[PDB]
Amino acid sequence: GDDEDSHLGDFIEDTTLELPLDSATTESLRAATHDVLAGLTAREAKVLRMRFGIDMNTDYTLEEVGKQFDVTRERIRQIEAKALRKLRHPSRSEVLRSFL
Amino acid sequence: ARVTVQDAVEKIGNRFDLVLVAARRARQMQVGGKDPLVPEENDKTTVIALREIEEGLINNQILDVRERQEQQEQEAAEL
Amino acid sequence: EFDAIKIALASPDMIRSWSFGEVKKPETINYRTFKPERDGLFCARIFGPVKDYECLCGKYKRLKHRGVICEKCGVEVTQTKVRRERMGHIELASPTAHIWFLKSLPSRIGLLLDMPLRDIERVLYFESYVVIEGGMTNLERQQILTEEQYLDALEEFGDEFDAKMGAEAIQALLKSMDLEQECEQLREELNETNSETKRKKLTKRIKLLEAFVQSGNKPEWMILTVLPVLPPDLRPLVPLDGGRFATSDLNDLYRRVINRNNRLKRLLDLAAPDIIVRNEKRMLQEAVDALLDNGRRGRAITGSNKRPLKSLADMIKGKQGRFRQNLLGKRVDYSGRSVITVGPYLRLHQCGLPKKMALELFKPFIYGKLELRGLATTIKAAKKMVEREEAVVWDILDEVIREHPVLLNRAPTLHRLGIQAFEPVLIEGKAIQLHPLVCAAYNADFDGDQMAVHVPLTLEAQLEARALMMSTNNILSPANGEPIIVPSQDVVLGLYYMTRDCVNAKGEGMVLTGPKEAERLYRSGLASLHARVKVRITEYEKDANGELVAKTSLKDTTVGRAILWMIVPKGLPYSIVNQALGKKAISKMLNTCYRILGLKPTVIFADQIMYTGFAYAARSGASVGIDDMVIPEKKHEIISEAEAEVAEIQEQFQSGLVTAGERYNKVIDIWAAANDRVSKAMMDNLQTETVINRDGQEEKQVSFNSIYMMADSGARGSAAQIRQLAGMRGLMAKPDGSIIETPITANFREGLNVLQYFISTHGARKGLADTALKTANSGYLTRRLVDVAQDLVVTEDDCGTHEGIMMTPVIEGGDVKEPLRDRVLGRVTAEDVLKPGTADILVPRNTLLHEQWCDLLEENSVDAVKVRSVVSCDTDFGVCAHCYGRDLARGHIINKGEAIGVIAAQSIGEPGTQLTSSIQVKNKGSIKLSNVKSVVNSSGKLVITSRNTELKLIDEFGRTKESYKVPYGAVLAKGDGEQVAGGETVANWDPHTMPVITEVSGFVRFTDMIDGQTITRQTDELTGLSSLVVLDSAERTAGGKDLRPALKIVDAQGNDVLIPGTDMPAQYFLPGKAIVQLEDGVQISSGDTLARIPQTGGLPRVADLFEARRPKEPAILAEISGIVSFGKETKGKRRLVITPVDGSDPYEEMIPKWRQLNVFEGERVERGDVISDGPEAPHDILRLRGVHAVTRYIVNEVQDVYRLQGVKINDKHIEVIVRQMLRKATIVNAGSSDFLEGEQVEYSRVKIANRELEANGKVGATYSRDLLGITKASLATESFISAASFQETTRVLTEAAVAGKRDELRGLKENVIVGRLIPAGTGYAYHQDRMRRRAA
Amino acid sequence: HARSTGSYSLVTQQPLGGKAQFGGQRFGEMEVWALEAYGAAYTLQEMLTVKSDDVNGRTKMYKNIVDGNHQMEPGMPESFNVLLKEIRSLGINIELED
DNA sequence: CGTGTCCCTCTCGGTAAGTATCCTATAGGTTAGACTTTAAGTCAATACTCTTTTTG
DNA sequence: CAAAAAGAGTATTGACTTAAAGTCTAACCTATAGGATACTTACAGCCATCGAGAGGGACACG
Ligand SMILES: [Mg+2]
Ligand SMILES: [Zn+2]
Ligand SMILES: [Zn+2]
Repeated sequence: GDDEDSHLGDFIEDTTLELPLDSATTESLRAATHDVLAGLTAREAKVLRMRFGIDMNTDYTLEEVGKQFDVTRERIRQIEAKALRKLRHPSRSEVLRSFL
Repeated sequence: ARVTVQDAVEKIGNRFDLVLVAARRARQMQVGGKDPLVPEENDKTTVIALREIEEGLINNQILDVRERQEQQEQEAAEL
Repeated sequence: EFDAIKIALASPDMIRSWSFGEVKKPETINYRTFKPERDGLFCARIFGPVKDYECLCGKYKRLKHRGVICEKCGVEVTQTKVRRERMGHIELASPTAHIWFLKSLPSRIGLLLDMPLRDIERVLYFESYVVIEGGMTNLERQQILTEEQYLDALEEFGDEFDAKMGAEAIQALLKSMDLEQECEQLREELNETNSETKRKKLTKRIKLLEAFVQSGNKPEWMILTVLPVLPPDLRPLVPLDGGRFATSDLNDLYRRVINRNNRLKRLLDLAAPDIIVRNEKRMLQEAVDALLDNGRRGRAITGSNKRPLKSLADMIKGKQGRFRQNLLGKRVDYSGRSVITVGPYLRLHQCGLPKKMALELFKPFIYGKLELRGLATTIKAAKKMVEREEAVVWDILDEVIREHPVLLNRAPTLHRLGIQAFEPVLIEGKAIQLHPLVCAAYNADFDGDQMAVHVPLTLEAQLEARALMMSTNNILSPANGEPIIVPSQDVVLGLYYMTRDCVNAKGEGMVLTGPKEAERLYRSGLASLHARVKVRITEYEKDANGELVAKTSLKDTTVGRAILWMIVPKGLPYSIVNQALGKKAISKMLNTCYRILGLKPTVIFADQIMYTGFAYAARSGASVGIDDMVIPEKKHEIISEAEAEVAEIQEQFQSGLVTAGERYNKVIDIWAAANDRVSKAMMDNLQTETVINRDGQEEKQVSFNSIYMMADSGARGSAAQIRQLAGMRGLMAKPDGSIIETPITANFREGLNVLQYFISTHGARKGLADTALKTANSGYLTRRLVDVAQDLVVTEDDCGTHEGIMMTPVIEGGDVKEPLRDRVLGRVTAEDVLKPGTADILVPRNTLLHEQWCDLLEENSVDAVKVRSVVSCDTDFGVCAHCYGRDLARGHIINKGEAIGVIAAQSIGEPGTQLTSSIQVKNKGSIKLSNVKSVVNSSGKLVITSRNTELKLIDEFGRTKESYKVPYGAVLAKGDGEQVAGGETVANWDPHTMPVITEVSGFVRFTDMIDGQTITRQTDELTGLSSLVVLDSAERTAGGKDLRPALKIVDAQGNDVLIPGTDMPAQYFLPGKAIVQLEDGVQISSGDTLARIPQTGGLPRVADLFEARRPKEPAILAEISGIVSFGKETKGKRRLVITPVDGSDPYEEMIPKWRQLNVFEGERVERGDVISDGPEAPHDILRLRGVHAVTRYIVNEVQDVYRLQGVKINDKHIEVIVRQMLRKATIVNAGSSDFLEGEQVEYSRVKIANRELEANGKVGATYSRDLLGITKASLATESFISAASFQETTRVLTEAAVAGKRDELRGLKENVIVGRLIPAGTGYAYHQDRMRRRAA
Repeated sequence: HARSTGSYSLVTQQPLGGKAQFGGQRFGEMEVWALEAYGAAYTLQEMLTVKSDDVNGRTKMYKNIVDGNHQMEPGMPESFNVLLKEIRSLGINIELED
């Protein structure tokens, strides 16, 4: 500026931080997907928590969860497909659509 | 509503302990484990706490006694 | 968490422990794909990943691989914020000295080896050799050689002789020394020497050696071997938009260090000739010394900007370092600015906040309230409802600001009323609305000012804003217990105009039935607001046991005063509004409501005054015109007479009757006297211009002139702003400071011509160039006052003391400048204040003297009261609550916890912008004497043979009214114990005569008198008397210099006349230049004169008193009491010897010969009494007269500055600063304690150390109190963090590192910097709880 | 101008300068003295930890406010960590001990 | 062997824009681009079993 | 109530396409070495003009 006060380093912002508006949306999505999965069968609330790494470590593929339940690879793809089919229906998807 | 807090100060002295007691009571009423001892008139928990301080139904010893009673009740209901 | 912060030197092993790898290359990033190259300043395998939970190559890229290390690139998979925490290190190829421990003025490296810095810089520059344990054969250990001398020694000794060069030699010297052996040898050598300078030098070196032994440090850690590097995110290389980067200067400095280190390793591997290697070592030593502190040694390295690049030490120091710019004050969320306007409809607990501003400050509070109501499904839906400003988010906004205060702060925060909490009112607009009554506290007018609002978030910050910082709690000033919400200018003109009387107005003399009828008459136009009527008012006096008692009477008043009586509350008398009610009568009307009624009635009453003063100032229609400035009709004659009196002294200058310096003072004296005739002709014309008719006959009255009323009521005007509109502007000063002869005889109604308008600009730019930098010397004094006293807090309730300060009214010599009531109100008495009927006391010995107890002291006329003071408090680490007194802006006593050291420094530093022969009695009283010896003079009156006689005037009430100082040798025209009348001269003396008056009668003999050596021939050619003047030491002969001329009194019978009481001879040693007038053999009378010996700033004065500056010509005090004598002369300094009667006699001082003495070699001098005259040093008052006399001196010499500008500051706030100055001590007798002799230990530390010993059977150490300035007592503290954030960061961190200092975080700066609760207010209970569970 | 939450600086994680980059108001040293002259120890602590510099605490406070709970978890400012690293990158060893 | 004086030093109160520098030849590392392989997601048909409906 | 028939859930096999690597080759950066008329001490930023106070170090004298 027209003074010895302002420097170039005072105007460079940190772009690696996430906004608390975006950070409080994540804590709201982890709770919205927690009630929804609780409304499913315990078999489909466990294959969805494994096909997507929800509240745990690394997600698994279709075959890797086949050994977990002894079911074949193809049926789990259909078990997951029906679990996906249930959640698309209304009365269980109204709040989820507000996150897009 | 509030304009001056002189009555609460002459009830609970030192003008700095009043802030602590009122904040403790207002936090008790805010995270809604408790309900006010005074008729609320759209006042926030801060003003309700100060009004309870003024009337003498809430101070540090009252809060401590109620907390100890709650701790005894939780132990006796543990089963 | 942590309880303390410890600082010390770092070993190379410690530096290698901090580091996560070695930085081996100067590279930062790849120029094509901007990835951090290995392994340079920005390295991913040393300092961590650049992206969250990702490798550098990309083999591992998710949180499933957290903590694993890539086998390809070695980058650990973790968070990218570890680049702010991970350090590296540079392994230097040669040892390098640390510039802080070498180039600091004490020079720890230099004084640890007892080697001068000039002789160490020669070794570090590779231009001299120094031996390192060369054996006891030919050379000493630290003996310096040269190239030739080392060559000769090498040719004479091929072994048992090691002499190196560079920092390796210094490191070997530091490593080969044994600290305990050196310390014990220095201790043995200390006792042998008696020279003070050698003792001080040895004590300094022993202190350093003990500091090194006690701490874990080692001497050779001051020479760097491993250099740590900063984490990369603290010296970033972020790109701007446009393909260009922005870098820190630390990158440049580190790259230079690494380049020179790598080249040095290359040269060492190449077996280069030693000149090249020495040059490279010098260059490496330069590069490191510019990284740590640039510009300290040599010249500052500059970058491509042609500016010196900022080093590591420049990021910590200064007004823009880490401490002052980022730790003591920050940028803050939930805040915004706007321009302020009036909004006079508000109540003083509320402000006006724009809807646009309040929608952004309270943004999270609305996002969390829409979902609670179900109005928004998610946080993203509520973010868009307030983004388009739906009609329902304004109903939500009113709910989140109901009882939620906001903090309004104006940019210069001079005192704590610059931040106050208000309850927002949502207004449509973009300007904040600020209540009119709070503008005086902020010092804010509405001509472009701005304010910042801050939103308290947590539930405890909303209760501190409401209970502590609310605007209805701050109605008294914390500096003096006086109101701060006084009505200012438009409301004080509406209450003055309403409460006034006119001689014959509408409805005069009619009898009204009450205040409500007086308003029905005025509103309907049946009566005038100034109409003398009889109303019937009912007033309540609560002189019962708190109960109001009514009394109804028919009062003689006006209509306007009856209408105002409907506003005044119950317990106030009617005479509070039965006057003209200027500005002072309204400020005391609110003060006699806070004392009688309390806070809640006063807050309501303060708004009703504002509403009824704004309303009746508008109905007044008070304007300003050009006919309101009434020029006197005699102004053309007064000036024409003064222009004909300078034309007669102009003639006398040409006729030689007056010199140049006399006509200049005879023209100013008649232009400054004709300026007081114009200004008395208009003011006697303005003030009573209204002459009107009563009952037909005319009758004069006070004027209703529109400009007189604005000055008579205190509503924005004075009598000096007038007389420049209707009189004349008088004498102007040229910039040199002289006063111009001819004044400017015009005003602002007639107009100034070109020549006399140019003159009135020298004094207009000078007045504007002062206030443009008076704020820089006043904002720096108040910064040093805070930092010396920020750690002082009321930590107790009653320390049980009997010491105190005797409070007396201030009498400069004439009128009482400060009565006893102002100096004693709200302070705890130390002893029982017994009444003059001494058979019974008046008040007890612990009563807080409030307004009622200060009435008894005024009725009974108590001369003096002893009160407990802060400076005499027994509390260690804090102040007792009774040794402070009234809360001062709370009517009660001070609360336990309250931070009184910051209140007392803002109170002194806020008014800093406003700052720059004979005795004739006045009243009828009794002449009083004190500390005076009496003897009859020749004429039968009383002459004085004392040096510190005080003259007083005791009236019938027994209190002192006047105080005059009587010099030595003065004739008293009256006698002691007599009741004299006013205007009578009771003392007269010759100011230019220093008499040597006798005490008895007899003959005068010229003993030891020599003509030609001592006496000269001075024959009077006017009267014929013989004048015989002695000569000085510079002229008297050497053989006669050792002779003292004396006049021993004898008689005519050969006997000896002696002074009564004792049997010593009555001899008077005549000093030089003594005029022997009376001839020998003449019988004299008692007390006969023998000889006639011939003879600051406003704002800097306050700074000099607190900084304890020594005056240019200090007055010499008497070190010990007894009898004075004389001794051998010398060239420059005379000799004065003071002999105690039974103590150690041979004490002596070197008085300079060119200073006028004041003791005639035979007087009984008292301890702490002046020998010479002049400005008295503050240090000598403390040593000789004690602690109570050095604090009386400062609070009386600094209130003189403030009382000359009409500034009221309590004496509590100056005695708090004095207490923080005499905070150290020096040991005199070590006793059975652990303190060294010359050590300067804290007073409180040596007060409890010899308290256990005295409670035990041992004996305690004695000490001497030490006085320090505010910039030296704030820099010598027990905490290195409250001192490094103030000043001299380099000098404080250097001493704290070599001593291993530990910070206990006991003050208010340490807890602010580290981010926790200050131990002062609401956080005082938290810190007391911690000190219980700690060391439980 | 008005701000609740925006962009923060790079080295010291503090809000930026006014109204050009949506910056906060400077709560300087004299305002700190003014808050110390009262007993406002909690207001000061939220001024210098949660509102300004503590990275975890400000996100926690935002979530608390949008969850209807007004409570602070202060922590230690990042500027003090920067200061410790800068003093430590000289030869001096400064540390927090308990 | 010790004070007084003078001198040296330390600390306090959008930017930026130029300085010529050359040139040639080897050998190795790096990337990027396409071909090929493989674990992975997908669909079509199906048999069995359970449920649900329909009917007298 | 009880038996026959149809719709749906659950678990399979055989292709059938698809994204993610794995690998080979080339082409293009990038680090390193070498150059033989004779050449031999840079400067300039203390190119600056503030004051005001405190501290230390060296000189000279009593
Ligand atoms: Mg203004
Ligand atoms: Zn990797
Ligand atoms: Zn005390």
